[PDB]
Amino acid sequence: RRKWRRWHL
Amino acid sequence: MIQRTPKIQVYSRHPAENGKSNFLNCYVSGFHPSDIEVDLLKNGERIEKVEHSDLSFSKDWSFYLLYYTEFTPTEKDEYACRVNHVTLSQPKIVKWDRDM
Amino acid sequence: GSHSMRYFHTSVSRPGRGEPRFITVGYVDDTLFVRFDSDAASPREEPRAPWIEQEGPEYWDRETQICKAKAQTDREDLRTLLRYYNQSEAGSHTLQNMYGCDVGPDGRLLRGYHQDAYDGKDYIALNEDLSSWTAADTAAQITQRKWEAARVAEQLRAYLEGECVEWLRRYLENGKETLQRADPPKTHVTHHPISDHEATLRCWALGFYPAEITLTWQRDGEDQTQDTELVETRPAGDRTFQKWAAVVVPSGEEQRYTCHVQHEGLPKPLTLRWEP
Ligand code: NI
Ligand code: NI
Repeated sequence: RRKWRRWHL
Repeated sequence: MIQRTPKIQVYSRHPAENGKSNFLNCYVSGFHPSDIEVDLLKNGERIEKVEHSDLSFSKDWSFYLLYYTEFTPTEKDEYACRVNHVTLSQPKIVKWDRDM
Repeated sequence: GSHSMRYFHTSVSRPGRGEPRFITVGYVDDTLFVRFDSDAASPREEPRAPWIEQEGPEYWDRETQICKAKAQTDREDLRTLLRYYNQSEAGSHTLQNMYGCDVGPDGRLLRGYHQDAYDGKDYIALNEDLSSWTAADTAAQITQRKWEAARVAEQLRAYLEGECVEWLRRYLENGKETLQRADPPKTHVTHHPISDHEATLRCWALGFYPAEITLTWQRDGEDQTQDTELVETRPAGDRTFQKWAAVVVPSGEEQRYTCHVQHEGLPKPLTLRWEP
């Protein structure tokens, strides 16, 4: 399953 | 921009046998950008209702897609894949060769 | 054996034609098992393998939430990259991201991955230490400074060492009937006259899984790397793959050539010859 957190470039 | 032209293979899921149902595949890979037009042809005419895989990509970021349709090969019917991509000045046609 | 899980994501802007197209797929080894396409009628993440269908509605709701948030983040990041590269709003551009983990036979983390690309070129990648970054150019260095200040690497490391490997092990167990089964290649050698003087020997491998395979031609025991047309391994469409390797040989000399096939599904490597 996918990771919850991501962050803008 | 980085532009990579598609590699194209046309082939069947199973060894071709005349009069036996089978799948005709057109695998396009190694290309960038992702916009691409792929038709499967029967005696030069576009086959309707061709299916395709969901866009994915290789380690080098280049894209690949599988287009496919059921078909029943015969001795005389000619099949081909027609690919158009920004790297191509005219659409490329690759004929199905049942030995490749 | 050793195994991998990967999520792939592609956003493609299309000015004048609505918001960017977003497509993501997930794989375990060479098996596709989930997909999401933003251009679907009412988009949800959908199963593409039977062993994932048993996950409950909470699983699909969370996956879909994530896919939608990633699409939205990508939409803004595409606008950001226009600024970073001084580019116009009129052209189409591409943002790609892959992340995931490899586990060994004991189930432990072997390697984690998280890397991004813009217009087909490396942008920023988490290094194999899962603690530092490689930025490809001065634009990606801005991202690196932001992600260092935000300790992004520590957060990815926690996912890659934790949930990534734990869910990959769960999938390997639930899909063991297919994910942990190697299908060896069905092989044969065909002969195709090119003229009175020579003929093609083509060594076929069909129906095999996973995709990793080695096909080599030898003449009297020595590799023919120079003379071998090897096609790229290609999907059959039924989960399995195909590949062939070919050599052009003098007519009458066919018995000097052997095709060597190595694949995880075979007891031992195969040695094949043309048999009329
Ligand atoms: Ni294993
Ligand atoms: Ni935001």
